[PDB]
Amino acid sequence: APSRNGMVLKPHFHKDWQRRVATWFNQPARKIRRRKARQAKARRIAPRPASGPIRPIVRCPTVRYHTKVRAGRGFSLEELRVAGIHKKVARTIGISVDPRRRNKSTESLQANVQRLKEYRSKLILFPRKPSAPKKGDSSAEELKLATQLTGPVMPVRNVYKKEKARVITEEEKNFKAFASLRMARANARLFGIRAKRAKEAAEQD
Amino acid sequence: AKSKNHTTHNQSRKWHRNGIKKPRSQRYESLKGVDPKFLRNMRFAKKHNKKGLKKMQANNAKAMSARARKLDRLAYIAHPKLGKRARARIAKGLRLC
Amino acid sequence: PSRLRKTRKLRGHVSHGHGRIGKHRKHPGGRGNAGGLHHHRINFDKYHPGYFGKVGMKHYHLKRNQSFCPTVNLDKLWTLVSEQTRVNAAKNKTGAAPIIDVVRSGYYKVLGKGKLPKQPVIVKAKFFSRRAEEKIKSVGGACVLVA
RNA sequence: GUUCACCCACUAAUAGGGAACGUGAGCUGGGUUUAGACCGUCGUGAGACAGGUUAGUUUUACCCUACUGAUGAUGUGUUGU
RNA sequence: CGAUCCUUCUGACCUUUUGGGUUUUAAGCAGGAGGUGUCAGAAAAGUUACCACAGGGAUAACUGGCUUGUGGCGGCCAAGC
RNA sequence: CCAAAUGCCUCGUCAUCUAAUUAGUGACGCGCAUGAAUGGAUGAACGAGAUUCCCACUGUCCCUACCUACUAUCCAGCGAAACCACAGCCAAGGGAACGGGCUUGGCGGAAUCAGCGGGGAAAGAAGACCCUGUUGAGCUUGACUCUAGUCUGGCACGGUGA
RNA sequence: GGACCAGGGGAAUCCGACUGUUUAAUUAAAACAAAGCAUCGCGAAGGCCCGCGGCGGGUGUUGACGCGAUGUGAUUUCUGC
RNA sequence: CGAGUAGGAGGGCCGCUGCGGUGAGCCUUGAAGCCUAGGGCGCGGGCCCGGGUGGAGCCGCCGCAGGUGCAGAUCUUGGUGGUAGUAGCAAAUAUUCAAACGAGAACUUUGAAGGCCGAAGUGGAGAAGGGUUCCAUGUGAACAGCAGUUGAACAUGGGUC
RNA sequence: CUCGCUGGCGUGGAGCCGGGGUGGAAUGCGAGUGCCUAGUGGGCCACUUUUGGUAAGCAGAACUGGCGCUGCGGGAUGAAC
RNA sequence: AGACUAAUCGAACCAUCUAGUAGCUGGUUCCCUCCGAAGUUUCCCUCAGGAUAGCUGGCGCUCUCGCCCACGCAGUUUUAU
RNA sequence: ACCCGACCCGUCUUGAAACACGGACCAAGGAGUCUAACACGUGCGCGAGUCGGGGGCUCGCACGAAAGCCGCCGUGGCGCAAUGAAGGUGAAGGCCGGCGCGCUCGCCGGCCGAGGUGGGAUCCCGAGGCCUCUCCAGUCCGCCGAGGGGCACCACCGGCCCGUCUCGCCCGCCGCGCCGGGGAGGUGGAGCACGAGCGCACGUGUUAGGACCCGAAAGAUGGUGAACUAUGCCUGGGCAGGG
RNA sequence: GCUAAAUACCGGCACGAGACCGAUAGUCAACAAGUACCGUAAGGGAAAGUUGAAAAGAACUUUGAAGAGAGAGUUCAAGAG
Ligand SMILES: [Mg+2]
Ligand SMILES: [Mg+2]
Ligand SMILES: [Mg+2]
Ligand SMILES: [Mg+2]
Ligand SMILES: [Mg+2]
Ligand SMILES: [Mg+2]
Ligand SMILES: [Mg+2]
Ligand SMILES: [Mg+2]
Ligand SMILES: [Mg+2]
Ligand SMILES: [Mg+2]
Ligand SMILES: [Mg+2]
Ligand SMILES: [Mg+2]
Ligand SMILES: [Mg+2]
Ligand SMILES: [Mg+2]
Ligand SMILES: [Mg+2]
Ligand SMILES: [Mg+2]
Ligand SMILES: [Mg+2]
Ligand SMILES: [Mg+2]
Ligand SMILES: [Mg+2]
Ligand SMILES: [Mg+2]
Ligand SMILES: [Mg+2]
Ligand SMILES: [Mg+2]
Ligand SMILES: [Mg+2]
Ligand SMILES: [Mg+2]
Ligand SMILES: [Mg+2]
Ligand SMILES: [Mg+2]
Ligand SMILES: [Mg+2]
Ligand SMILES: [Mg+2]
Ligand SMILES: [Mg+2]
Ligand SMILES: [Mg+2]
Ligand SMILES: [Mg+2]
Ligand SMILES: [Mg+2]
Ligand SMILES: [Mg+2]
Ligand SMILES: [Mg+2]
Ligand SMILES: [Mg+2]
Ligand SMILES: [Mg+2]
Ligand SMILES: [Mg+2]
Ligand SMILES: [Mg+2]
Ligand SMILES: [Mg+2]
Ligand SMILES: [Mg+2]
Ligand SMILES: [Mg+2]
Ligand SMILES: [Mg+2]
Ligand SMILES: [Mg+2]
Ligand SMILES: [Mg+2]
Ligand SMILES: [Mg+2]
Ligand SMILES: [Mg+2]
Ligand SMILES: [Mg+2]
Ligand SMILES: [Mg+2]
Ligand SMILES: [Mg+2]
Ligand SMILES: [Mg+2]
Ligand SMILES: [Mg+2]
Ligand SMILES: [Mg+2]
Ligand SMILES: [Mg+2]
Ligand SMILES: [Mg+2]
Ligand SMILES: [Mg+2]
Ligand SMILES: [Mg+2]
Ligand SMILES: [Mg+2]
Ligand SMILES: [Mg+2]
Ligand SMILES: [Mg+2]
Ligand SMILES: [Mg+2]
Ligand SMILES: [Mg+2]
Ligand SMILES: [Mg+2]
Ligand SMILES: [Mg+2]
Ligand SMILES: [Mg+2]
Ligand SMILES: [Mg+2]
Ligand SMILES: [Mg+2]
Ligand SMILES: [Mg+2]
Ligand SMILES: [Mg+2]
Ligand SMILES: [Mg+2]
Ligand SMILES: [Mg+2]
Ligand SMILES: [Mg+2]
Ligand SMILES: [Mg+2]
Ligand SMILES: [Mg+2]
Ligand SMILES: [Mg+2]
Ligand SMILES: [Mg+2]
Ligand SMILES: [Mg+2]
Ligand SMILES: [Mg+2]
Ligand SMILES: [Mg+2]
Ligand SMILES: [Mg+2]
Ligand SMILES: [Mg+2]
Ligand SMILES: [Mg+2]
Ligand SMILES: [Mg+2]
Ligand SMILES: [Mg+2]
Ligand SMILES: [Mg+2]
Ligand SMILES: [Mg+2]
Ligand SMILES: [Mg+2]
Ligand SMILES: [Mg+2]
Ligand SMILES: [Mg+2]
Ligand SMILES: [Mg+2]
Ligand SMILES: [Mg+2]
Ligand SMILES: [Mg+2]
Ligand SMILES: [Mg+2]
Ligand SMILES: [Mg+2]
Ligand SMILES: [Mg+2]
Ligand SMILES: [Mg+2]
Ligand SMILES: [Mg+2]
Repeated sequence: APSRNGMVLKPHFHKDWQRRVATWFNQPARKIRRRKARQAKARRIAPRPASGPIRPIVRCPTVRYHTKVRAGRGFSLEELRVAGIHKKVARTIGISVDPRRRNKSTESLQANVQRLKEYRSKLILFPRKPSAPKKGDSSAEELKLATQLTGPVMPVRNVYKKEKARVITEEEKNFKAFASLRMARANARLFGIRAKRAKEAAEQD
Repeated sequence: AKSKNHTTHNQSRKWHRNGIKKPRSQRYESLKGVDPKFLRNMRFAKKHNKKGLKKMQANNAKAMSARARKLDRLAYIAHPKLGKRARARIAKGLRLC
Repeated sequence: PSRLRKTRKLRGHVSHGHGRIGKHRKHPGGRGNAGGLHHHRINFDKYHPGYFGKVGMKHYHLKRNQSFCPTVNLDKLWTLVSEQTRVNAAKNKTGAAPIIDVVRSGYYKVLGKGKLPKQPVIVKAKFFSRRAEEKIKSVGGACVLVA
């Protein structure tokens, strides 16, 4: 079968694929199902925003993506506890709750507490009975719009650094190096044996 | 299943369709397959052409450069450029009585 | 377009462009990659050299995920910033320099070419290469690692 | 089964041949050469054996041609001798 | 005189053993072997007359044709009878 | 026990049957390759079994003839089908080597009936022989790879007492 | 026997004891069976077999004068190494 | 300068069918088809024109899209021939004369003669299976391999305690 | 001039730089170069040269042309003369 | 007897998987203009097939000839060897 | 009517009027398709970039199952960077000087910054003469010897990165170590030498898909048949005369 | 141990759309189609659309017994009976 110069092609068509093929001609219909599903979700609720649970702020776990940031799933129980509010109180406020999430980094941890202080500043709620506890006055006709768009706070807003200008100094262009990667990379590979070779040097005696 | 085995009948006629193309001419013959010790002399000889000589050789070029009659007759009548006085006598020529 | 074909030209002709004598049948030399080692070695070798055999160590659960470092060379190095800054780094000031960060644009390792801009710089990267690090020391610039 | 071959008798003589080794929609089906089977040799074996013996469906012409036989057929007006 | 895959052995005070280590085992890089004699490298017995299908006059047994050794028929020379 | 339903050479050789017998029968045995439950050899009765001979019989034949019954034949009536390139007079020629067409010649008249079977390499089936196929199926063993069962080993149920 | 109705006969050789059966649609045979003669397994928690399964089944409403497995094929005379 | 199998390209104002565009296109005052000793054009694929039939839709040009162009496959399905008024209507002995009804009689009905099945029947009754075939009347286009004034046919109506 | 090779020799030999003269047999022609790829992968005959054969309208080749793929005029007719 | 098992037997019938596979047979639908071959090499369980070259087509590209001597090329000679 | 020419078409084939095969005759049906993927070629858009292909926004307007928008939806795909089994490393030289024995020898300071040679379309400079008396003068057209900077590209040299091999030398110390780095050569690389892709469309081509149509002998799965026949089994029936 | 979402739907209940097919096409089925009819059965499984605007579907006259016709009529047309 093969011939003059061409690439080896191995397609996966020995398996009788024509019985099992999903065809996307139902693609405009579901798209109109789903706008009319979100808009049916829009006019049920009330003043509360669609996509209304607020999400936390989470850095992306790898070496590849950890220089960007992402709306996670739920505020940490210990994050949310620094704001001081109880668990199932908080979901009625409209905050997402996640028990699985730790907090190793207080720069991460306090950044979400600032976000909850933001949202609880942001919040205009309504009571059942106007006994005036954590409630709102006649407030900007339900604050000028009932519903928000794509999260309440624009969760990405990925923060950039300027560090605008500086003079270059002595002893940085004198000392820094390529080689202080290579010296340190080779330092890490030999920490085990350099510990042991000197340990059996003094164990010899 | 008996067959014919080998024949160069009609192979002379196929080869000379496009023709026996002779490579024969090109310049600066390729420099692979050379005796390596010879090449381990010559690459060094090239790299000191550049570095070793400016002032000796270029000025040395500067020194040596500072050291340095009837049928013959009508063609001249009927030439395209050399005959306009040939017409001095048929056009505005001297002939007259 | 079935109106631009070869089929629509070849009607009226008998064998439809596949030969009386050889008779295009079904699958003469097998299906697919049949007989690579046996009767198609003059095709597989001389067109796909090295298709058969093994070379290396196995690596289980290879993620494309601990080897992620998009490179850059010193041609494109000025192209991350608006070139407003390289004018205002050439504005006769002092050894003040833009701190170009390649980690922002996505580039981890800075490889090298020749011919970098004369004006002094500070590059903040995760990885450097020593030819490129010889180039930034040429212009009097600096070389800062980020971790 | 014979092609072949010898054999007794007659006779002028019992010459040799060819026509898809004439001739099977002319026949006969003896043997070769389907399935049954027995013997012998070979094979561990199923099976094999120009080795031997026996039992085993031989189709259709009304077409065209050829031939044989049967009427007729174009011209001398008609028809008869 | 002999490829891939496999095996076996040797070589660096070599690379990787998967969260970081220490060691055993294993995986690799390089060059020597253990084979494919159908020898550019399949892992391999037999019968079919109970047979079957795809086909071939590319390939036999019958005719016909070319050839005429062999068979058959004659001719020239003359040692002899 | 024999040229056998088994003997290649082989129509073995002799003897009997015949005017004449590759047949039959009897005999002879280094019997190509007989033979003992692979059953050897006999033998009455029996046979839609095989082979030969004699007597009687007769159209099997010499050597054909004749009559009858039904068809065929002709007419009244109702009436298919196989098949079929167009078609069909022969000799030689070359030709894919054995033509209805081509070439050179022989020649050649409407349309048909009843016979006949020389030709149409006639019709009837994509050759059952043979060969190729990297196509099969039934069978077989000391083919290769396996497996039902079965034979033993070990563990579990599986304890008490000397 | 006046039509109908109805055994040609002997002399023998080969094969098979005979009667029976069989290849529906190419064969009635000498082929198969057959009584006779042998040989072997097994005393039942067993022989031979079925079974996808259980100590389910058939032989077994049985018991060595029986079941199961084969060769040979009446009789007479024989059964070598 | 021109050959051409296998083959590859190019041009097609060649044809068919469907879609946007355009033709102030076309037509019950006759569209499609189809036929045509009618007039032509093109090398050709194919087209335009007249006449005749029919009676309701159709074609150009620029683009777009094909399940798009037949002599063949022991082609599939449909249809008709030559063979052809030919084979053929030949198993088991058989008809005859007259009469009636009837458009119409070698066969239907009656009557007489001549016959055969010959009691293991061409007879008298059932089990199985057939399911209205049984009976009566009525017609004669089918069907009954000729015919029919007949029937186990068609049509109507009855009957199985 | 260079050389790290050669070496009695400023020598061997390559390499590099600059300068100086186009005209070096006949003949005919416009050449050079890259991509993709169908078809093919059963051949045959003839002058001369040839191997196996007794010989072949046989089997195997070399050189060239042809039939194939190709009509037309001649060989009565024909694939190749 | 390899028989019979619903005109089916050396493994029934029916439907699906199944439009199974095939290097093997048969067919492959409009015109015109241009160009136009191969049966050979090597290897293949290769010998009725492919792979690869050769041969063919197409699409381009880079240039030169338009004006006492051109550039380049070759199934050819000539002159040397 | 007649002269001359004139074998029946497809098919395999070295060859067909073939004593080779299929073809009685007409009408309709009827056979290289579509999806994926790769490759070259070509049109178009953008250009070190490109791509909405998946989502969201538009009011829910017949055609709308369309179209338009996003850009803090460019995540990603493909490309810009390679090489190595892997740890990993990852592509600038040229010019004028200086320091050491200026050597098989490396370093120090400026100045442009992708080398060189042969070829090389086009372009530029062109001596030189060319057009009615003559001088005397600038535009001017065309020819132009020779010279010049030279594109695309090909042939060759040098260099650079990585993997490797031989050779020997010097240095740096996030801490003195079988630690990091450098040199000169020789070879392995799908690379570097001022990038050309990407997205759609069309062609031709190969491959897997029923895959140009039609074709087997079979293989398995799961089912219906003892109304014929093979044989048992229960229950019934039948057989004249004579030796 | 339980739990909506977005996801899937060639059966079923309604429904709109089609660069589709237009009776040998499309489902096998535009029609008294899973029906006529074959097989005991498992199962297999066809064909068959078209008067006209409206029935105005040809009263009556006339041969034959009637089928079948000649006159007549209805219709734009019986060249739609
Ligand atoms: Mg190919
Ligand atoms: Mg499959
Ligand atoms: Mg060959
Ligand atoms: Mg062709
Ligand atoms: Mg071939
Ligand atoms: Mg082919
Ligand atoms: Mg592969
Ligand atoms: Mg004969
Ligand atoms: Mg015989
Ligand atoms: Mg015989
Ligand atoms: Mg036999
Ligand atoms: Mg033996
Ligand atoms: Mg007989
Ligand atoms: Mg005739
Ligand atoms: Mg691990
Ligand atoms: Mg070999
Ligand atoms: Mg076998
Ligand atoms: Mg042949
Ligand atoms: Mg002789
Ligand atoms: Mg006799
Ligand atoms: Mg013996
Ligand atoms: Mg013996
Ligand atoms: Mg014994
Ligand atoms: Mg003749
Ligand atoms: Mg002849
Ligand atoms: Mg001949
Ligand atoms: Mg002859
Ligand atoms: Mg003939
Ligand atoms: Mg003639
Ligand atoms: Mg006759
Ligand atoms: Mg006859
Ligand atoms: Mg014949
Ligand atoms: Mg015949
Ligand atoms: Mg055949
Ligand atoms: Mg083979
Ligand atoms: Mg197979
Ligand atoms: Mg005896
Ligand atoms: Mg008997
Ligand atoms: Mg019989
Ligand atoms: Mg006995
Ligand atoms: Mg038991
Ligand atoms: Mg005794
Ligand atoms: Mg031409
Ligand atoms: Mg038109
Ligand atoms: Mg038209
Ligand atoms: Mg269509
Ligand atoms: Mg089609
Ligand atoms: Mg054709
Ligand atoms: Mg046909
Ligand atoms: Mg007929
Ligand atoms: Mg007759
Ligand atoms: Mg007759
Ligand atoms: Mg009367
Ligand atoms: Mg009457
Ligand atoms: Mg009687
Ligand atoms: Mg009776
Ligand atoms: Mg009655
Ligand atoms: Mg009546
Ligand atoms: Mg009748
Ligand atoms: Mg009735
Ligand atoms: Mg092609
Ligand atoms: Mg090829
Ligand atoms: Mg020859
Ligand atoms: Mg050919
Ligand atoms: Mg030619
Ligand atoms: Mg010729
Ligand atoms: Mg001629
Ligand atoms: Mg002659
Ligand atoms: Mg001829
Ligand atoms: Mg048998
Ligand atoms: Mg049967
Ligand atoms: Mg069988
Ligand atoms: Mg098919
Ligand atoms: Mg299917
Ligand atoms: Mg099939
Ligand atoms: Mg040509
Ligand atoms: Mg071959
Ligand atoms: Mg063939
Ligand atoms: Mg070409
Ligand atoms: Mg032909
Ligand atoms: Mg034949
Ligand atoms: Mg034929
Ligand atoms: Mg025929
Ligand atoms: Mg058609
Ligand atoms: Mg492209
Ligand atoms: Mg991105
Ligand atoms: Mg199999
Ligand atoms: Mg089966
Ligand atoms: Mg089964
Ligand atoms: Mg019964
Ligand atoms: Mg759980
Ligand atoms: Mg119709
Ligand atoms: Mg249908
Ligand atoms: Mg109507
Ligand atoms: Mg009347
Ligand atoms: Mg009308």
